Amino acid sequence: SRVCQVTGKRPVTGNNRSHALNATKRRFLPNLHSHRFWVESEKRFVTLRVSAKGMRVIDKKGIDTVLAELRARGEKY
Amino acid sequence: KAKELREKSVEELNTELLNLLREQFNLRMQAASGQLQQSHLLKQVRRDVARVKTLLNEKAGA
Amino acid sequence: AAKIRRDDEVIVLTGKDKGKRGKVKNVLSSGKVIVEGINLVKKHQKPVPALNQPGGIVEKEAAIQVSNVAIFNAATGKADRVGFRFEDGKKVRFFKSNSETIK
Amino acid sequence: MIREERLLKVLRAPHVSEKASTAMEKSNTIVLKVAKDATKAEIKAAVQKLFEVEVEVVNTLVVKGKVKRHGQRIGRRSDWKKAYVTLKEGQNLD
Amino acid sequence: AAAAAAAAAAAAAAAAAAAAAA
Amino acid sequence: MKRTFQPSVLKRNRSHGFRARMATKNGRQVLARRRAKGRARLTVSK
RNA sequence: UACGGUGCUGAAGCAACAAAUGCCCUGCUUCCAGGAAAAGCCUCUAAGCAUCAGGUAACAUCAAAUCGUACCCCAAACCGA
RNA sequence: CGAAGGUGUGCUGUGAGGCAUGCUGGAGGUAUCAGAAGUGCGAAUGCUGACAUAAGUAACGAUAAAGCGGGUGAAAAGCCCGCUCGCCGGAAGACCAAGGGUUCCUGUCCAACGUUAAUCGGGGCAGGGUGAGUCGACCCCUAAGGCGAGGCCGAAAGGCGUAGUCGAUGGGAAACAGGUUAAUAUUCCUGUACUUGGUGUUACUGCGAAGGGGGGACGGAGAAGGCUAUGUUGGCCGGGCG
RNA sequence: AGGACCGAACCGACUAAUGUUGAAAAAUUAGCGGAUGACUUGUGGCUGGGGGUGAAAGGCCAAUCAAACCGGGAGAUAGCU
RNA sequence: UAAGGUGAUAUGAACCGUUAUAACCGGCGAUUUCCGAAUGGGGAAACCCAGUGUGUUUCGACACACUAUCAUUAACUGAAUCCAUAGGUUAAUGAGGCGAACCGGGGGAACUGAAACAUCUAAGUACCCCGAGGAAAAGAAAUCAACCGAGAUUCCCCCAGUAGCGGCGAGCGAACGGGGAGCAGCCCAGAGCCUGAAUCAGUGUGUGUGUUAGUGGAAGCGUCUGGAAAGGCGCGCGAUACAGGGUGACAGCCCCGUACACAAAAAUGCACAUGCUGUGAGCUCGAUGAGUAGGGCGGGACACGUGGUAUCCUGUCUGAAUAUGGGGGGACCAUCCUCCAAGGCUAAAUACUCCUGACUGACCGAUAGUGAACCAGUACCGUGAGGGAAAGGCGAAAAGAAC
Ligand SMILES: [Mg+2]
Ligand SMILES: [Mg+2]
Ligand SMILES: [Mg+2]
Ligand SMILES: [Mg+2]
Ligand SMILES: [Mg+2]
Ligand SMILES: [Mg+2]
Ligand SMILES: [Mg+2]
Ligand SMILES: [Mg+2]
Ligand SMILES: [Mg+2]
Ligand SMILES: [Mg+2]
Ligand SMILES: [Mg+2]
Ligand SMILES: [Mg+2]
Ligand SMILES: [Mg+2]
Ligand SMILES: [Mg+2]
Ligand SMILES: [Mg+2]
Ligand SMILES: [Mg+2]
Ligand SMILES: [Mg+2]
Ligand SMILES: [Mg+2]
Ligand SMILES: [Mg+2]
Ligand SMILES: [Mg+2]
Ligand SMILES: [Mg+2]
Ligand SMILES: [Mg+2]
Ligand SMILES: [Mg+2]
Ligand SMILES: [Mg+2]
Ligand SMILES: [Mg+2]
Ligand SMILES: [Mg+2]
Ligand SMILES: [Mg+2]
Ligand SMILES: [Mg+2]
Ligand SMILES: [Mg+2]
Ligand SMILES: [Mg+2]
Ligand SMILES: [Mg+2]
Ligand SMILES: [Mg+2]
Ligand SMILES: [Mg+2]
Ligand SMILES: [Mg+2]
Ligand SMILES: [Mg+2]
Ligand SMILES: [Mg+2]
Ligand SMILES: [Mg+2]
Ligand SMILES: [Mg+2]
Ligand SMILES: [Mg+2]
Ligand SMILES: [Mg+2]
Ligand SMILES: [Mg+2]
Ligand SMILES: [Mg+2]
Ligand SMILES: [Mg+2]
Ligand SMILES: [Mg+2]
Ligand SMILES: [Mg+2]
Ligand SMILES: [Mg+2]
Ligand SMILES: [Mg+2]
Ligand SMILES: [Mg+2]
Ligand SMILES: [Mg+2]
Ligand SMILES: [Mg+2]
Ligand SMILES: [Mg+2]
Ligand SMILES: [Mg+2]
Ligand SMILES: [Mg+2]
Ligand SMILES: [Mg+2]
Ligand SMILES: [Mg+2]
Ligand SMILES: [Mg+2]
Ligand SMILES: [Mg+2]
Ligand SMILES: [Mg+2]
Ligand SMILES: [Mg+2]
Ligand SMILES: [Mg+2]
Ligand SMILES: [Mg+2]
Ligand SMILES: [Mg+2]
Ligand SMILES: [Mg+2]
Ligand SMILES: [Mg+2]
Ligand SMILES: [Mg+2]
Ligand SMILES: [Mg+2]
Ligand SMILES: [Mg+2]
Ligand SMILES: [Mg+2]
Ligand SMILES: [Mg+2]
Ligand SMILES: [Mg+2]
Ligand SMILES: [Mg+2]
Ligand SMILES: [Mg+2]
Ligand SMILES: [Mg+2]
Ligand SMILES: [Mg+2]
Ligand SMILES: [Mg+2]
Ligand SMILES: [Mg+2]
Ligand SMILES: [Mg+2]
Ligand SMILES: [Mg+2]
Ligand SMILES: [Mg+2]
Ligand SMILES: [Mg+2]
Ligand SMILES: [Mg+2]
Repeated sequence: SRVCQVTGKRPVTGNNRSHALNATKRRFLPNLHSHRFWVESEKRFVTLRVSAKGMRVIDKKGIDTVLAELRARGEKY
Repeated sequence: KAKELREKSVEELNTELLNLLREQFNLRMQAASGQLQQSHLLKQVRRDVARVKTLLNEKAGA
Repeated sequence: AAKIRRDDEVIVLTGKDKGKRGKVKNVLSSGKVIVEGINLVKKHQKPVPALNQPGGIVEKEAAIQVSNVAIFNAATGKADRVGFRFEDGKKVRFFKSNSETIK
Repeated sequence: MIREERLLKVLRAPHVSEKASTAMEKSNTIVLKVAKDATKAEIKAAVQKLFEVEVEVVNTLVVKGKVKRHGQRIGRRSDWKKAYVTLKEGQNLD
Repeated sequence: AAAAAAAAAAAAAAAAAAAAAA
Repeated sequence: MKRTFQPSVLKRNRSHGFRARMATKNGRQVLARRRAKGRARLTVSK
């Protein structure tokens, strides 16, 4: 599923309007990419599927903080 | 009847029940014939099957 | 509970045979009683080849409701509704009018 | 070896017929009516230790019952396994 | 005994395009 | 003419039968409907 | 005899020719569009082995279920009311 | 001493309509003003249920085809028997397939069912009827696919898909000939054979496998060669001298 | 050797009469074409509706098809009857 | 509890008991083949086929028990690559599945309306999907007003179809404020100090408090009609009972029943107290929830549709402040007022009867009423989803009409 392993950024739905203001049923897709993350406190590479906001929250909130929180919330790496 | 059969063994009932089954099966084999002119013998023998077979579980493992 | 007992001697309030007593033969399903000598009616019968019957107009005794009969009183010469006391702890039937136990 | 408790339930009745009244004498065979969970073990050990007689070999089938109509509503009689039991040379039931 | 009361055949709209008036 | 229906139980009872309508999802949304009326002939097992 | 049946007896039982769309044939020839798998079986070995076990060479065995089996089947019995 | 409902009569208001009453009917109706309405049938090619209409008309489901004697009976054109006569015979014959669920067999029974009558029936009713180490299914093994933990992917359900485990119409053990009942029988019976599993002993002492290989193992056409199932004729045997 | 010929079973549906509340809601009769192949067929697995499949006819997808059928918003709505 | 039983159409055969172990009713149990989440593998549901540790064995074969699957906690084992690592093998509680309405989320339309129709409405309605409880949600102020204040959430009545939005058309629709029902506030982002301390959440127990069977319960007799009095016609009686139910037609006094009075060995709810099982109120204070607030970018929820748009939510790149700040007070600014966001907990009031009991009702009385008063979600019809019938009246008891 297109679900970010960090943010919880689930896809939502809007209506693509127009210059004549029409209405359809679009989707918005979160910005997922696979990635590998170095860890020294475990000394390995951890794989992850992560949003583009996640790949900048991971350089502020500490890598091992999220890597410990994901053991607790219920979504394994 | 069970207030009389309550004071018997663990293993004497495991000959009593087989004797009742032997005569019950005799009654079932005479139930082929148009001679067994007792109706309630079969049902009361089924009730004596019932009381004995429930005292069996009421003693053996209770 | 059914205050009209089995072997009691009851009398008939109304019907084709009012006034006359009887010694109750039995009672059927939902209270209907068969007075031995009152509810009398002819019945026809085809002769049957089972149990050796020759056929005839057998007069058997019919049924009647509880609300037609009542227990006859030996003392006052009429009927009486029946009530229940608890004498000695025993639930025992006893008469309403004249206040004295029957058995 | 089948225990006596299971053994004693396996029969209902012998079965009267014209083919029983031919297989009794002209081929010396008997016609049981057994319960539906009976195999050739549960009749080969069951003719023996219930009449204290012997047996040659056993055979069975599964008779499927007819369709009856009591009143105007349909009815289906219970099926019942019919067992043919051949008795050895020198045998005779009670 | 008794019996039923049948009805409602696929009556094929009772006609072809017979009356070719053109 | 060969009619609308030439029977074959060997496929009828696996393309309509009880375990077939229990294997999918919305077969459990037909077996969840036939009990509302309470069908005594529940499905096409004989 | 139950005049429907059945019980009890019983000779000859050979040859030749003809002959397949049935067998060998799952073969042969020959052509191109180039014509299943796996198991039962045949067989060889390591992880394992022990003078054991298992192995086929014998034979007395003991066993080998459960279910289908009636009936019609190009039809008066299936599908077409 | 006769309530609601039906029925006939007899009056009566300008009307929808009431009052009275003979008859059927065998337990409820209901003043008088008032209140609330699923409140009034000629339709609606309305909808159910009944009876008419054509009408005692068409038609009786092949142009293979019936006639007669005897019996059963209250009954015979069909039902049983018996003799002719027709007709199929690569079907309209026999056994089975996928299918159907007592239709098979006797004992009855005629109301309804058979485009008639009915003793008859695939009709009702009562009883009787299927037998296996070998035939088949189940089972050992796979094809096309299906399911499919994981895993990958998808708003969620789910979607394909790996190992697997499912999947006949095909691949793998076996056997036949005769007799029998009103019905089954390669299954029952005498007859004589065959296989496949664990056993105990007899001598023999390399078995070992989720692995290795040979096999199972395969298309279409024609062409012959020897052959039998069967068929014909003779020889024979039995009957007959038309 | 043959999408070779004549002609069976099998398919197929060209012509004509009959049959059209018929025997049959597409057939009988008598003639007809293919008939070792792009065949036909048994049984079984696969293809889902704005989709399938189609020697492609807008034909077929359970006797219904220029969007199958079964419930539902449905008391869609109808300025017309 | 008890003088009659063995369910019914449906009688009969053959039986059992009378001082309470006949039956009947209630509470707890033991039974509970097979299919079904099916859970040993599989499988056209009701069948087919096994593996393992263990008890008999007339060594033929039996009887019992267990084995899915993930999640979770592990114990142990465990390779590419040595210590370590994915994966593997066992245990144990949890969970799966079903079920009507009701609630909360994640997706999401159309004929119709505007007399056409796209923006709009129809509407977050039908319908699917997830998840949970008997209630759910929401929640204890970065909320409104207006210099005076109020004081969480929900729900009902108003304000009001107003002020607004809108091809300014169709139509939609507030809020501030006021009456109510009903009230309970807390806690972690944290150290210490009372340290085991108020409370709190299960345990069992006593008392009531019901629920699950039960028991008594008033009083009336004679005449005429007729099949029959329960009727009319006399004379009474009872009434903390004159509501209904049936009895050969209208019954307070015939009969079950009510008003009333009582009742439990066992189970069990709903409370106070209880010995506990486990968790902890009280003071000094510090410290105030960063990829967040707002904005660039579209968007959908606010009555609020591009509008002159505040507020909140977020897919996308951005992005600070930190008691001196920061948000809001319907662009925006200054003043003033008021409030501490980026974390949790939490009852009733409200919504709902598949199912349970009791009553009523200007509700139906067989073409009605639920599709069904009768054996109906059955027969019949469709491969299937699904649709869907018709069908009560003898009489007082069958007294069913022998010969
Ligand atoms: Mg829209
Ligand atoms: Mg009483
Ligand atoms: Mg009475
Ligand atoms: Mg299918
Ligand atoms: Mg046969
Ligand atoms: Mg035919
Ligand atoms: Mg037809
Ligand atoms: Mg009338
Ligand atoms: Mg009148
Ligand atoms: Mg009258
Ligand atoms: Mg009357
Ligand atoms: Mg009345
Ligand atoms: Mg009206
Ligand atoms: Mg009319
Ligand atoms: Mg009119
Ligand atoms: Mg009309
Ligand atoms: Mg009409
Ligand atoms: Mg007519
Ligand atoms: Mg006429
Ligand atoms: Mg005419
Ligand atoms: Mg004419
Ligand atoms: Mg004519
Ligand atoms: Mg004809
Ligand atoms: Mg004819
Ligand atoms: Mg004749
Ligand atoms: Mg004839
Ligand atoms: Mg003849
Ligand atoms: Mg001929
Ligand atoms: Mg034939
Ligand atoms: Mg039958
Ligand atoms: Mg027959
Ligand atoms: Mg006839
Ligand atoms: Mg006649
Ligand atoms: Mg016959
Ligand atoms: Mg018959
Ligand atoms: Mg058999
Ligand atoms: Mg045999
Ligand atoms: Mg596959
Ligand atoms: Mg799949
Ligand atoms: Mg999975
Ligand atoms: Mg397999
Ligand atoms: Mg096969
Ligand atoms: Mg095979
Ligand atoms: Mg075989
Ligand atoms: Mg036969
Ligand atoms: Mg090999
Ligand atoms: Mg070939
Ligand atoms: Mg030969
Ligand atoms: Mg020969
Ligand atoms: Mg001559
Ligand atoms: Mg064609
Ligand atoms: Mg043509
Ligand atoms: Mg032709
Ligand atoms: Mg040709
Ligand atoms: Mg040709
Ligand atoms: Mg065209
Ligand atoms: Mg079509
Ligand atoms: Mg469509
Ligand atoms: Mg459409
Ligand atoms: Mg709607
Ligand atoms: Mg409409
Ligand atoms: Mg009973
Ligand atoms: Mg299972
Ligand atoms: Mg298997
Ligand atoms: Mg399964
Ligand atoms: Mg629109
Ligand atoms: Mg439109
Ligand atoms: Mg419009
Ligand atoms: Mg809450
Ligand atoms: Mg203030
Ligand atoms: Mg009383
Ligand atoms: Mg935070
Ligand atoms: Mg803001
Ligand atoms: Mg933001
Ligand atoms: Mg903004
Ligand atoms: Mg914006
Ligand atoms: Mg904060
Ligand atoms: Mg908060
Ligand atoms: Mg009526
Ligand atoms: Mg109705
Ligand atoms: Mg059907």
